[PDB]
Amino acid sequence: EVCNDEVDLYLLMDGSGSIRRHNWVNHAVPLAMKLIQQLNLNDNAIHLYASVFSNNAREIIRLHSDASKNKEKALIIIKSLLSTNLPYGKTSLTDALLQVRKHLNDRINRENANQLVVILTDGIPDSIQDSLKESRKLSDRGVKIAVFGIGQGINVAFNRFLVGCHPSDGKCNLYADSAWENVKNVIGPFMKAVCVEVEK
Repeated sequence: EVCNDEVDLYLLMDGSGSIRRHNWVNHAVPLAMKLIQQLNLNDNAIHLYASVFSNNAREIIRLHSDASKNKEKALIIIKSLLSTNLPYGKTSLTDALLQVRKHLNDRINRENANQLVVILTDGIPDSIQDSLKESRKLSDRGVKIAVFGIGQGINVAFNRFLVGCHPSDGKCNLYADSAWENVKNVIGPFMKAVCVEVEK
């Protein structure tokens, strides 16, 4: 499919109280599933890491595990989110980003694979400063960061600043946003744009 390269992909998904339960069930979780359908998870291709951030970041798919490089097993884990009490709590994007940085510091990532973080969010993180501090630390290590905004509660400027684009003007391939009802129609072209840019 799309996104067929050697990439360690870290999927950070918002599961905070800012999301209505209806949107979590009908849109957020199916979106995460459709995003993964756009990936070729395999031994020599994409390796998936996934977490959901609320008050803290919960790791649901370990990097380099079986579900990490198997799409079938990954969808099962993502689908199992519906059996939890999510969504709730604050929006700790920082903690999620901190986990990614710890993975790099421990050299868990593949030495020769591109490093990509993909953030699905519907609102602002609790700390603008700390999440921006972590994102720049990552991007200084060659980690590409992509943001997928959802709904009317997002901050467009912040999302684009987190990516590394101008907060307002110019085209930004590593950023896209969408209304809740339209998320599954946008994620495809978004991932396709993200892929091409990472390969550069």
